[PDB]
Amino acid sequence: GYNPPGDGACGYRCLAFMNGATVVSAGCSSDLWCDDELAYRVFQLSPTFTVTIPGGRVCPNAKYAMICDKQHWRVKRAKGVGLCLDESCFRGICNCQRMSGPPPAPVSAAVLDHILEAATFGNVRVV
Amino acid sequence: MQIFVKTLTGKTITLEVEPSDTIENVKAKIQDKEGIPPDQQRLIFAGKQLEDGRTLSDYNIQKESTLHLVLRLRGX
Ligand SMILES: [Zn+2]
Repeated sequence: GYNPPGDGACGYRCLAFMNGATVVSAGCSSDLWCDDELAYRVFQLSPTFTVTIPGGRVCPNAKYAMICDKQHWRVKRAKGVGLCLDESCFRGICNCQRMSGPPPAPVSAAVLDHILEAATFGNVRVV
Repeated sequence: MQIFVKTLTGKTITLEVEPSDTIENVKAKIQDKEGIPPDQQRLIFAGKQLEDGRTLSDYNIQKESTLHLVLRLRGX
């Protein structure tokens, strides 16, 4: 999986990890922390993960679990290909059966950069 | 009447409610049992997120209905 450093951009580092990218942060205050709503915007462009808590259910078709544990985000590799369907999968409450399928396309670095730059008012950027 | 709330770990919570209870009140009942602040709770029924000022009856949530509890999360 991926366990980021504990700096304020930790959740953005997870979103980048799941899309084959890295980020640089100029400082990310707690009001600008990555939350589930921002993570969902990234999910919509590459629906490969469930956001949850430790012990929480992961969509059987998720490639990753992005886990928020006491205000720290990390990523665990899951057992699916990354073929999630919609917000129910994102939240881990879907009725999916594990399916085979082509590996998922990551969000492009430039597209992810624009989302992160806007969400953090310029403070977090994709490398 | 009783309703059920399924949590992300698969735990089921049983709540004592009335049809006129507001979603806000239901969230406070969930806090009583699970310790999750209401502002972090997202309640889902019939695929829809329930809004705080509405009542259970507004969503036709009847006895022995099951809701899903998902969470706002931030962090780292
Ligand atoms: Zn699913």
